[PDB]
Amino acid sequence: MVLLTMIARVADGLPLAASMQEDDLQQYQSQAKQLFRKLNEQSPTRCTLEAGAMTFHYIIEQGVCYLVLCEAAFPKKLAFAYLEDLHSEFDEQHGKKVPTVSRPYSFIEFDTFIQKTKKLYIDSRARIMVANIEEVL
Amino acid sequence: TYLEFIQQNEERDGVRFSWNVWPSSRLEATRMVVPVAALFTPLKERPDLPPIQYEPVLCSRTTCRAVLNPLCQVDYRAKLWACNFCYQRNQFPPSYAGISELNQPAELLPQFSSIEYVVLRGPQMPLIFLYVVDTCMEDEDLQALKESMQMSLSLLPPTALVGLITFGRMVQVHELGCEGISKSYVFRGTKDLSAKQLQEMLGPPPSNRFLQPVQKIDMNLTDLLGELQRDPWPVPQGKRPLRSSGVALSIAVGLLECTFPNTGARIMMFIGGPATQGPGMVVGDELKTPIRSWHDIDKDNAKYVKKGTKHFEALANRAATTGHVIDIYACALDQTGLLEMKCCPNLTGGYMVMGDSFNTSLFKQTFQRVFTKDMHGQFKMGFGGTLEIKTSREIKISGAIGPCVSLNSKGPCVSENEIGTGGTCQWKICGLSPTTTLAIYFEVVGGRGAIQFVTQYQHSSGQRRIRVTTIARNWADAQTQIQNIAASFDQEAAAILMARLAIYRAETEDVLRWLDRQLIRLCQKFGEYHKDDPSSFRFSETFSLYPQFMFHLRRSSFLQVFNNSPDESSYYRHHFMRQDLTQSLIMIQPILYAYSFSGPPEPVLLDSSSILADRILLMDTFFQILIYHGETIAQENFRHLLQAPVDDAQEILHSRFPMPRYIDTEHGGSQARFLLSKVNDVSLQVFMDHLKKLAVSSA
Amino acid sequence: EGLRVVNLLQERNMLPSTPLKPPVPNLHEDIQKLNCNPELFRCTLTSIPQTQALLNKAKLPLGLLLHPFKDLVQLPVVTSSTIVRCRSCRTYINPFVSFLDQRRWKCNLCYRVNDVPEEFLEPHRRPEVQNATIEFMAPSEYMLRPPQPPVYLFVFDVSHNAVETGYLNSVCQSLLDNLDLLPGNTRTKIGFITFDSTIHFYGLQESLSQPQMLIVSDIEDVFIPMPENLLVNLNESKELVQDLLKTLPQMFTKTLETQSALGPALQAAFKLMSPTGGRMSVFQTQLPTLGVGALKPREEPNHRSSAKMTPSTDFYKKLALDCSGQQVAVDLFLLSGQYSDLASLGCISRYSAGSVYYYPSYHHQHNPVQVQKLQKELQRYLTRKIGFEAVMRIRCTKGLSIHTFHGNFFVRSTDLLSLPNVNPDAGYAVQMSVEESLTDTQLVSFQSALLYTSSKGERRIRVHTLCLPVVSTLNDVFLGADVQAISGLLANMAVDRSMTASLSDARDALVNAVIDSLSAYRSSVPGLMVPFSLRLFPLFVLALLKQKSFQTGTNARLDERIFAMCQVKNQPLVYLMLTTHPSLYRVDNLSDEGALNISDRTIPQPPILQLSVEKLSRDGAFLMDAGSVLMLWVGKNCTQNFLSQVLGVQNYASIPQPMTDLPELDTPESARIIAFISWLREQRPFFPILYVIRDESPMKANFLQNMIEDRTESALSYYEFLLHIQQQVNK
Ligand SMILES: [Zn+2]
Ligand SMILES: [Zn+2]
Repeated sequence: MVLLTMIARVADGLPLAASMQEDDLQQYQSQAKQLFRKLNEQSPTRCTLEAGAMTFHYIIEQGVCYLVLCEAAFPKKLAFAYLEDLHSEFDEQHGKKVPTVSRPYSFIEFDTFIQKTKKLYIDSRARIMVANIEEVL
Repeated sequence: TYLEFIQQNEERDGVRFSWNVWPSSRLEATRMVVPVAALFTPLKERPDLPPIQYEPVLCSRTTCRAVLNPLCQVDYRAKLWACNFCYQRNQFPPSYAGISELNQPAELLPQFSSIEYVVLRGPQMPLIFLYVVDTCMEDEDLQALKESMQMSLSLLPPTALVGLITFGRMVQVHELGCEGISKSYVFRGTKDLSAKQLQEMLGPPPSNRFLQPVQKIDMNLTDLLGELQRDPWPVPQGKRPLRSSGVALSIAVGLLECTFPNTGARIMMFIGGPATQGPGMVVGDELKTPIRSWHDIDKDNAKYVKKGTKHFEALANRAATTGHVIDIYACALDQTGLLEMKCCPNLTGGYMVMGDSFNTSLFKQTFQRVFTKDMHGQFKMGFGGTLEIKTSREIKISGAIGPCVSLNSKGPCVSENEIGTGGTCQWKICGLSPTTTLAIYFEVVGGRGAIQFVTQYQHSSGQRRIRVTTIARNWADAQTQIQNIAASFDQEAAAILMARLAIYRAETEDVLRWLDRQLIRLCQKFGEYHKDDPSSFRFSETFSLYPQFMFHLRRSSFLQVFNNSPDESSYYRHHFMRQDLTQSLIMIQPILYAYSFSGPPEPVLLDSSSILADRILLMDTFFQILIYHGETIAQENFRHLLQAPVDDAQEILHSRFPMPRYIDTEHGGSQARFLLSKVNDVSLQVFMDHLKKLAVSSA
Repeated sequence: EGLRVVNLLQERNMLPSTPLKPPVPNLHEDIQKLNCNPELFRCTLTSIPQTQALLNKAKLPLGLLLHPFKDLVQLPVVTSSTIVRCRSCRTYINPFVSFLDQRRWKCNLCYRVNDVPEEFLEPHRRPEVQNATIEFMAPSEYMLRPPQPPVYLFVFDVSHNAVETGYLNSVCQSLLDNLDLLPGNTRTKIGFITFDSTIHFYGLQESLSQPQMLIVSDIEDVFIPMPENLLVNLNESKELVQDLLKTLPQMFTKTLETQSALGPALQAAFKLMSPTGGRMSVFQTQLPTLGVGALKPREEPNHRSSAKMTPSTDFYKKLALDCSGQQVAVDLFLLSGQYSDLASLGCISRYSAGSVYYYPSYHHQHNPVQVQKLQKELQRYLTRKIGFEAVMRIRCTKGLSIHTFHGNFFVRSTDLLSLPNVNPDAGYAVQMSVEESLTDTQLVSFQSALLYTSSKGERRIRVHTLCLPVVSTLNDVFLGADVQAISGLLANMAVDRSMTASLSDARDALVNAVIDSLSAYRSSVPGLMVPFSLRLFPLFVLALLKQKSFQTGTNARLDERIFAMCQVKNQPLVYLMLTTHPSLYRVDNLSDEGALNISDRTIPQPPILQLSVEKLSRDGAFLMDAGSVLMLWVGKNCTQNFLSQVLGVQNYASIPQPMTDLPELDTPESARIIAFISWLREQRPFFPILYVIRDESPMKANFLQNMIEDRTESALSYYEFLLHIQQQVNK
């Protein structure tokens, strides 16, 4: 039911924007970056991975991957809605510059929207494919 | 008329005994079937009696010290009076020097039995109100609640002090109107604090930074209360919010306990859900698991109940000891945890309001009655009352049942055999109104036995007052012993008094079994019959109804708890142990009126037989007012009818404190079930026959 | 120039009239011209001793001093999609590599040969080889997490004493004035916490009528009272925090809070930042006495007490390491009027790569000088650049090993300095030794690398590289001696010596450094003979010995000495020198031998005078540049022209007691002195206040405490000291 969001350019896996808060990130972060690497033009546009008490959820659009982690318990239904909101906003705002940048996190400032939107999904009072992540990796 | 008698004595002395004539012998005292008891209402209202602004006048004898009353034998010649309780003879006080026959002191006239004096000497303490607010509930619910509290603030005395404590995951004690910033002290609602701890952690008329005079603080508080927002902590999927209700309450108690101990104060708590983070925890934050049910408690599948109960029970006494009142207003769709918190308002004279949402006429209206005033613009409430009862040497007190605490005071008036809160001649009643009713159980160990009720309490005005009622009942005549006793019976008064003992035992665990062996006993000692001949059994007009009241009481929801939530059960009992005779009866045996073209409104039996299709019924369950429309009427004349019950309803649907829930249903409707369950072992007819078969047989 | 010997007993006027200049490594022309800037990186011995044996004979310390994040005038920024770094030791392809196979380059630190990639292409023309100082753009793998945003959490002590000092007011003012100038983009977050016996958090939501002070009184078990609005977005909440900065000073005017639970407060400050890390400014005014971290009072020494320092607890050291592990640095602002056990409090900043600031007996009305000082120091602090969650490593050619580090940071594994924050005013020093004889090479290099996150959320690496020659002759080791650098490295060493042993041992080791080196010199060559490079070695060491850090006989207080050592440990060589040996110029008769090149301004260049009252004059006025301040001492028999035309007074007697600064009068004389002063403070980024209060009787003649050549009742004169060394040298 918790957080971990990363947006990365599919081709090389160049990190575009992320968001994390702890008070480990370490492990699941590697996996996330493992996935980005593997993801290509032949990969599923919308998939769900199972990694124990955890569950990865992602979508891809215009060569950009929106990945999210959280306790499996979290609504898979709510997970993608969360990603969709990010997409449109992001594509609308930076969709056309993505294929030109080369620095890691050249959109850290997308940090704000991610978190203001992240909260609208992690509070019950405000209201595809599945594979063991261990595989794809 | 023994009835005019019962009537006038309750009207004048707000009391009603189980028997108005008592056993003059030891061989009858012991064989009393229904205990000598009184349903006592210390602060009942009446025809504007005269306040006595002069010291009451006490008896000169360390032990006795009763108050000068109409029973006292006077001697205007010698300016002397003999106490009726210990015969001790008294000298009149200086202010009574000019005492005369054709102009004597009020307390001596038989009319001023039951009279109230005022004691002015110390400078009265300002009243204290402490709002303790839950912030874990829906917005529409919180907005309603906020408005309701802002309203109560406009009614409060300019002198009164106010404090605000909001809570959710953490607990916040607000330091009022600190200019430019507005601050509060945050505490984890995860661990209890005594009050000595709390006192260290936190720091002409008196007032703290946390309790300020309404007149100086009302605009700030009104505004703060206006900005209050739901608990800032998110609530994840499938979880309940983290509500620290237990520590919030304890901090509230601690706050006052170290600021103003021993003076009228009102801790009004508002709950939007159960406590989900002990101490005082009621259930877990996993929605998967439901709050406990009576079934669950019976099958030992409710792990928080006892520990949670114990916590609020300790708090209840801490507050009751210090002399503070605990109010609980709980509104939500699920249960709140009343069963665990019941004692707080039960032991103190605190209120217990319950409903579905603060955003309703029900709560909003019930909440403002709390602050209803009298012919002087003052609250109909008293604080820190001390109830002390004086008896003739022949009478002893077994105990009391009602909102009170024992001041554990020893004296010959105390009986070995204790009932309810017993083993005392003094009880404390932290919060009371003109409705508060305690049951007092006595025991016997020319005529006339005497009991004196002395109630000291803090008035809304701030004035200290002493209410005094001295009643006197005839000692049975040796040559007419049981015949008189039988004549002096108050079937209603006794039914409620017998019910008090039953529920008290139930709430403090068969009980129906004890209730029956006494019904059967009473039936045999005062009934009429031929042994082994059921048909022969009859009962005086004096006892005829006791059986029915019993029928209803043993099938009521006061003893048959399942099919109700523990919270609903604790709520019902709470109110029944406070009410006066009349209301008590309405609870146990709802009144039912019939409305049809064929004759004006008429009261009819609580029997299925009374549910006519071409008739509109009005059922008054003290807790709910229900109107029924038989199949036919379910569709200027037809109107007068359709609204005849609606009109009468409004009237009572206001005087009553806990506004009763209103209901409009009809044959077929789902809500019709409430009528069908109060109507009708099995039915009364069968119940009666079985009672007769046992009445006429062996004793 | 000169390979000449000097007799310190005859010269006695050795100090030069113009600024001293750092030595020039004896390197081929082409190499030297690409060498790193000495202001950024430098060595105590420009001529590295080929063997430890040779190094030991010289009796001079080997080590480097660096100012790695200093504000540069022009910085090359390589955006290389690939960073060229030797495959063995990971050294950055620098200007001193050795290009051979014009597609293969030999690492100048571990000699491995590397294959230049088909991206680096004339590969020797590439920028990374033409600049000793250069900034790279770190790739996706040079960060453990998304670049953290800029987070500023201010922590004010609002006790009774604190309220009486009136510091809170100007701090809030400074902040208001510089809100827009804080390093950072739209991701910036700002916070606030006040405290006394309890911790005071402050929530800031646009939906509420005013901020909310959330108090946690549970001193023994702190926690964060809310999850969303304590650390707020500065951009979005500009208005909200501005009111709080205007409201804060007024919230405690009538306080009775005599105690301060700085310990618990810092723990709360820590929990609140743990999640993102950033900068924690802490403003404390008195000894901590409530709750964990409480310190006992100590009785201040006197000129009498001998040399009989260390932390009285480790709480602040542990807490610092905790902050450090969360990318949280702590800056200490102590404005205490009494002992506060800074020897302990300093640890919070020393081990978290922060910095401590000291304003002794600060008062809004009473101490005008501390006030203006704090003002200008806060100006710098608030508007200077900053790097976040960074680390630095110092590499140096096989054979040379670094063994001791000096500065504010946390040393993980040897070489890998943890820097929760990296400021442009921090200085570092290192001590090395020859682990393996340098017979192979004739050149060795040093490369420091700063990996950090910018205020604009970009991971960068700043790299400096230093190349020096190796020699095998004692005389050569001496010919390259950098007297100031050695002085600096010795100071740091002396500070550690104290904490480890005592002030006495510290002072002795210092004195022993001059003796053992000049003695070693003599054994290899009547009066006191030293090589040209060391003619100022006894003078600077003596100055060091009289400084408030190691001086003894003085009436100096506890925290003063500690703060003096804190500065030695954290400041760049330049300011150590400016502080220890202030530059003294006569200024009541400036002229035209100046640098009147600066188009329209002239700017006199008066000669530097040696620190002795034998140089002052009651007929003139003298200005002393102590680096951080510029005390202007006036003479009693001072000239009239200087009084009216420069001071704006008619006679000595009416020269306003505390004079915070000179007036700008329409006089050619004023224009001249104002020109000299402005040129001095333009040579630094930390605007130094200037007070003339130094009268011949203002009871602020601590101007004299800097005349380190004269003798004092409890300290030797420069001449005595020379006499004492010569007696030891040829014992
Ligand atoms: Zn008496
Ligand atoms: Zn290498």
